[PDB]
Amino acid sequence: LAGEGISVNTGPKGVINDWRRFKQLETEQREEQCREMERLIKKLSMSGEGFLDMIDKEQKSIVIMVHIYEDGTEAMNGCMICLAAEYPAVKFCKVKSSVIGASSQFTRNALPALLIYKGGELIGNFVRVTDQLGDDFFAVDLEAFLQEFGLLPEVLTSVRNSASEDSDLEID
Amino acid sequence: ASLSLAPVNIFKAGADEERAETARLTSFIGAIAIGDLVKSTLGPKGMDKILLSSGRDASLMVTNDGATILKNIGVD
Amino acid sequence: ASLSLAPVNIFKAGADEERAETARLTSFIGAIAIGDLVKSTLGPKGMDKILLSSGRDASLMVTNDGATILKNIGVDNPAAKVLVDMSRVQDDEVGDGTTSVTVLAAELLREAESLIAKKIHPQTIIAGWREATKAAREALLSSAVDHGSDEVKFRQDLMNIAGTTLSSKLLTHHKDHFTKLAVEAVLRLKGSGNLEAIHIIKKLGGSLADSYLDEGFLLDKKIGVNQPKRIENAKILIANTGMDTDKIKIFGSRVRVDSTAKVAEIEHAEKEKMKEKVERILKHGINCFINRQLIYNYPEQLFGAAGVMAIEHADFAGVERLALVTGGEIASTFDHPELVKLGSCKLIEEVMIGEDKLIHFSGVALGEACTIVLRGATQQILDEAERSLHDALCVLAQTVKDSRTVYGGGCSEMLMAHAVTQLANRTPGKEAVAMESYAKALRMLPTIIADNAGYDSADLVAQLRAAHSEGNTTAGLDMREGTIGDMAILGITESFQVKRQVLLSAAEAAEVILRVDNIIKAAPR
Amino acid sequence: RGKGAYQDRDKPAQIRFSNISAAKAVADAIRTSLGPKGMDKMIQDGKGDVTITNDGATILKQMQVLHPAARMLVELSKAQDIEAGDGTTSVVIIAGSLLDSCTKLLQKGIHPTIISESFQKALEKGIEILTDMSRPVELSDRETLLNSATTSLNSK
Amino acid sequence: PLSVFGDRSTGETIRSQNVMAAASIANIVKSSLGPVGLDKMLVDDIGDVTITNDGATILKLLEVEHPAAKVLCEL
Amino acid sequence: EDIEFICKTIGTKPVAHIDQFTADMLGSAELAEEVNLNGSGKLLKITGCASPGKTVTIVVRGSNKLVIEEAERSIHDALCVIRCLVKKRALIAGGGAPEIELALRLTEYSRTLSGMESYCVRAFADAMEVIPSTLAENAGLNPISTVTELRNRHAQGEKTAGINVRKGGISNILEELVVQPLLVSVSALTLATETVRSILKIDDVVNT
Amino acid sequence: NSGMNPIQTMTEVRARQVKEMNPALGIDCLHKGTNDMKQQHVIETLIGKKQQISLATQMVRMILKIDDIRKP
Amino acid sequence: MMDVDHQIAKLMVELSKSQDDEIGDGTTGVVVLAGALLEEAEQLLDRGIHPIRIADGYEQAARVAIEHLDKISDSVL
Amino acid sequence: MMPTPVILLKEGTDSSQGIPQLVSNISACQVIAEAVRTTLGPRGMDKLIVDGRGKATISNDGATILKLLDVVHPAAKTLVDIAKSQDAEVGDGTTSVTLLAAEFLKQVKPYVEEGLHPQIIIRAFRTATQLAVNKIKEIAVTVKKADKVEQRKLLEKCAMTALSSKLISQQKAFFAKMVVDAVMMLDDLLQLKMIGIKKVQGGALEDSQLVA
Ligand SMILES: Nc1ncnc2c1ncn2[C@@H]1O[C@H](COP(=O)(O)OP(=O)(O)O)[C@@H](O)[C@H]1O
Ligand SMILES: Nc1ncnc2c1ncn2[C@@H]1O[C@H](COP(=O)(O)OP(=O)(O)O)[C@@H](O)[C@H]1O
Ligand SMILES: [Mg+2]
Ligand SMILES: [Mg+2]
Ligand SMILES: [Mg+2]
Ligand SMILES: [Mg+2]
Repeated sequence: LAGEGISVNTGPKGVINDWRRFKQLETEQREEQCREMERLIKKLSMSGEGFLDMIDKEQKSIVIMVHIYEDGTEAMNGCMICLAAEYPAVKFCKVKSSVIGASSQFTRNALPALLIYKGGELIGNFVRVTDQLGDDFFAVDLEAFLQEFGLLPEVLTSVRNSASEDSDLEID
Repeated sequence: ASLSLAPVNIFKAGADEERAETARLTSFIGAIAIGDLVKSTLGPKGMDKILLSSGRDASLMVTNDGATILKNIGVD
Repeated sequence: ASLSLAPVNIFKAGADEERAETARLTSFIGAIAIGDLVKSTLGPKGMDKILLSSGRDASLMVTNDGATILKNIGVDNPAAKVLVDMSRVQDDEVGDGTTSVTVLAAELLREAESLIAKKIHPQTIIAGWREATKAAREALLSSAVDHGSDEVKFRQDLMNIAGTTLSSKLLTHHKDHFTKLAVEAVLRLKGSGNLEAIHIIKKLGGSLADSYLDEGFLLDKKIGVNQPKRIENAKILIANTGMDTDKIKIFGSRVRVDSTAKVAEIEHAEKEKMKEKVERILKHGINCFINRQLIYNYPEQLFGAAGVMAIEHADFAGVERLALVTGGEIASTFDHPELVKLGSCKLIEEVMIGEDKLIHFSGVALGEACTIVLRGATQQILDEAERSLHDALCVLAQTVKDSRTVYGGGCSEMLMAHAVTQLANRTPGKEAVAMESYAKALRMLPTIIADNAGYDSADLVAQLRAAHSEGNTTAGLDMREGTIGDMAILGITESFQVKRQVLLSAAEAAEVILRVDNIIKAAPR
Repeated sequence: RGKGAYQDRDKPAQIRFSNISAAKAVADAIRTSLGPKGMDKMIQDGKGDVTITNDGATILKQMQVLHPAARMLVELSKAQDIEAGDGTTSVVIIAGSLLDSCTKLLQKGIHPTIISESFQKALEKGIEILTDMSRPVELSDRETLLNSATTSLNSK
Repeated sequence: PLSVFGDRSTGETIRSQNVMAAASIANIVKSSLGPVGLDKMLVDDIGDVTITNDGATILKLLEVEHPAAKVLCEL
Repeated sequence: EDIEFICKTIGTKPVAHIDQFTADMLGSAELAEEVNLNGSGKLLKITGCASPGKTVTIVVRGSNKLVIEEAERSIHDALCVIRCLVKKRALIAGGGAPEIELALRLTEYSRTLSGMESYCVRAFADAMEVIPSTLAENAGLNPISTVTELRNRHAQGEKTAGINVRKGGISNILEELVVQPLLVSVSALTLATETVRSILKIDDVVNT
Repeated sequence: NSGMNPIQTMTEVRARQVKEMNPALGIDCLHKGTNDMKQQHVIETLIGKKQQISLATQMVRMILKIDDIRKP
Repeated sequence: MMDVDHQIAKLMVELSKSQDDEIGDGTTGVVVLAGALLEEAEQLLDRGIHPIRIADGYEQAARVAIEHLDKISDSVL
Repeated sequence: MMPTPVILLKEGTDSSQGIPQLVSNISACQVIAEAVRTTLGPRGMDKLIVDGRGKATISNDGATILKLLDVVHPAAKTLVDIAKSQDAEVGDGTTSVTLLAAEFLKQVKPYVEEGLHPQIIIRAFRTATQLAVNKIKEIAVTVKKADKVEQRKLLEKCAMTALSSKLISQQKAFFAKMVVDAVMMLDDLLQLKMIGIKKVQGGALEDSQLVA
């Protein structure tokens, strides 16, 4: 048992394919782990790729919130639909916890999750909103509660109007 | 080109080989370790050794014989 | 008892310790591993290593320099860290001898472990090594020869030293041309020691023999839009002023008026202030103006109207090199034109090197600053050529500072080993054995040099030892064919400072490593 | 002398063989993209970017090669592009063939330093031969310039 | 030997894949040619419904992975 | 960064303050028009300038982006070839003729040498023989027979004999207008030899 | 394996074999001072050499003929 | 005893075993000879020669070598 | 198509109908033919197939290669079946049958894509095959002399032609003479079990012998 100076040398450069494949897979799991860790412990104490690349994409100047649910979820979903009908500029969406594979404590004691993302960072991590909001409050109550913290953003055509750059020229 | 240091892989899973310098290094290290272990029990003033078995029996053996010491060791 | 081998454990988790035999074993293994790694890149026939980085950038580096090899390796053995720091300090002190000092330290520690196995107290080894180091240093100092008085002899010594330094590196293919280049570049310093005055520019493409030392100076900056691209008998004004929306340094000042007309008047006043500054600059009667900082559009236009070349954003090194090469004075105020010295050069023009355009200064006045253009086929070739040229320039500058020289090819090592042996066979005790081991390592250095070439190292070293014992104090290794020859005739010369530093640093590191009998590691972070 | 020095390490031989194999693989990769009858390659990077190219330098630099010898060949192609502009595939193929020959030379028991000096001698002789073969040309001769441009564009 | 971190196709394989991709793109819209052609319905992942006969609109709305299919769509 | 190019092309001197804005700093041009490219974008063209500068612009069009990029690369290659004609104005035949001539002459040189260096330079010539083999390949010709015919014709004294793809055989290529500048083959040979020597002076790999 | 230079020794032995007609000149592995294997009494069975050459040729022919691998 | 997984390595092992079974000596010469033959066939293939042609040439040369071995053979008591 | 709470077939049933499935079947047949495409002729090359257990099979025979291929495509299995049929009835031509069938399908694929009724293609194939078989029977060369030497020469030439595509093609005359000699000694039924074949490791091909 000697030769502590192994100096693997040519090994890493000769098997770099498998090492880089494993590194890529581990990093792919790493973005998911970093995204999910922002919710657990950080706020709990006090397909997944679709969610990941939806959070990564879109403009940082648009507030995007997501909801974590398991099968009063129905009332909050109806209120969220009403807010979506009232705030077309926002992109309300929901995703199951089992798809994300969050912790068991979040599944068992944090079923109602109001996660708000603004430019890749958590400006709001409302979790287990049963106590401070209720069970059967309407959409206007949720809108007022969210607007009190300054998070939510502040005619009707017939059906549609939108359709070279030569607009119109009468010049001879 | 070496048997193992080639882009194509010629071995099963877990099979390994060591070329000239590595084989010589490993053999010399093993032989020197065995010789240093068995020595210091040599001559009129040599000292004995304690052999503890890792099995369930955990047999205890105190000996000065070189063959006895070399028998009851797991050498790789 | 022992800290680790006690019924109660005194350590936190992850922290351990290594007692006498174990600590010595770990230190010796680390030192021998470092020495074996750095060696085989030693002497004229040494090969080069490949440093493949495992980082995200994955930098690729092919080098022969021992210091660069030892810097860019993940080292966990503390004795290996000590040897690496020794090599780095040696590189900082002098340009060469990093591999030599590392290998000497490794061989000394190998002899140390042999002596320890021979049941000799390490303090006896340290005392014997101190005596041997004193004797070897005295012998090396007595063997030194100086040629600073004679101009032609000193120049020949400089050429020989440059050749010896470049023999091991990749530049040995064009050794003669590269040594002429390096010697001319160092001699153009006119006694100054700042190697920063010599700028090495690496341009991809072209043969390695296409590298040349410019007779004037080369700048990699640009010129203003409406300014001349070629001026003769140029008068240079090197400056360090703002010339970029120059604000008054009263940070509490502001413009507070009640009409936009006053704002426009203040803006015109600012433009007039910049125009007055440009006029004050022009009052010096200049053709080219070089400013360290940026030059905005209005001063650039003002210079273009007067037909004055305006080179902008020449960094501190750039302005210092221009001042050295042209003799101008770096200025920041222009109220006393008579007190500011203007640089002068025969011609300024834009040259076309590779696919890039550079500003060329020809017929410079002082010329105490060199630009070396390196051409190569790969980036690794260019980097290694730059490192080798840096080593040669460092050794040449050290030789200029101290003109004492010693013979290479193992001759100095052989004479130091002979003196150490003569001391060793004159006193009793195990210190004699320690000094014999010291001499054995000193002799092992040229033995490794001969190994690298595939020659019969044992026979060559035996012949060298016999010649040095007989009285031939200039015999060494003739590497052209594998025999012993006269280094005085063959022109294989080294700087005395480099060899003295190698010997003393190797002895120091071996002494400090040998004194350790216990390695205690805290819990890693 | 008799037995001579005994090669204790033998690892440098493995390193040289690996480098030569990498260079030969690179040449075989960019071997079919040479000449008027050569075809193009499609390279899709980690992102969605797609490149269809016949340029040797572009092909070499567009794909990560992960091997030091291959990376040095990529740098060689880049240098040839910087100096000449074309012939980027030819120089890489030449280097690969040279290292192929070096393999057989090393197996015969030739030190990889006599090979270097011999290759330098051969390069000097070949430069002399090419200079002897060359023909003077004037910039006022539009036909030669048109022929050179057409020959350059023929393979694309 | 190449040691390139990726997949490689050469010879008949890549040509056949390119031709198959182009033929698939063709067969996507071959049913909407001429007066006897019939329209198609494109449904997004959010339920948006598009009914059209124009080939360019159909190719723009679809998600395309193969580079040759991308070439045909941009054509 | 476009200020220098615009000023060189038109002759306008940049103005940074309205005080210095005068008529003498304007660049007279024959015509400046914005043109639409058949509904695929708009381009503004300034064609015809008094005292024109030493700049030209090439507009590249194509069906898809990939062919546009390849056309740009090919045009750049052609411009680089003309540049290689500008400096070191020497011309050689293409078609693999320089490589086969180098192989033959270096084989003769090896025969004039002795020792292991003769074997090394013979291997150098055999490696230089590769390019004509690759040229004969990819065109349907038999590589061995074509290379042997090239070598025989070059030994017979035809320095300009090379591979012909139009006729599917070997013929004089100066009549085929296949020529390249000398500082393409020379540069490739020198750079390849330097790279090979650098690689040969390597014996170990270390991971940082 | 004996430490001698391969190419030089093989070339010298081949040249000697061509010059003086003696197919018994081989490689002096033991450094006995002579290249004639008849005096050195290095003797091999003809059947062994013939089998070596034949088997090597057939295996090389098979390996050359294979152009497809379908490992799982 | 070598634990190989490449099929060509298994073929080489079987070749050595066949040489051992038929003769009993020269089990190492066959492997080296086959490796050298395939190494030369590699550089022949690089030059655009059909592998069947290489095999036919190898067979012809092997026949010539066997005839030469028979010619230069010597008998013992 | 609607979920239809009560469904007709079992859940998970896959159905493909129309011209596209026929085109896919043709493409699968071409894929199968490509896997044995290069094994035809004196310049043909062998194929190596490794099973799950790690055993490697090297063969130039089309039927063997197709058998070792684990085809699951219903249309592709027809080519393997006809290769087995050709091996059973004849013993040679297993590579030719797959290539011929795939080329027939490739030639008629454009007509299928344009809406031609399959029955017309089937009738055309039947007529063409009948005419070709009649032509083969008409123009085939036969010698009605029953001369022993020329009949033996014919057997040897047929054996060499059937053997001049394998790794034993270098010794094709030797093995052909051996095979003809072995067959001539079979009595009336030419049973294959009457020709023992023993394989002994080691030795060259020319060392192989036929025992009387
Ligand atoms: N031409 C030569 N002849 C004999 N010895 C040489 C020659 N050139 C260099 N050496 C020796 O090689 C040793 C190592 O030098 P080098 O590798 O250039 O730098 P470092 O000292 O950093 O290893 C020096 O001690 C020197 O004595
Ligand atoms: N019409 C032609 N006939 C024969 N050879 C040609 C012809 N056109 C080009 N070649 C050869 O093809 C080789 C490859 O050129 P090209 O592919 O354009 O660039 P690169 O040299 O970078 O591969 C050149 O060395 C040239 O001699
Ligand atoms: Mg040095
Ligand atoms: Mg080209
Ligand atoms: Mg034997
Ligand atoms: Mg058949």
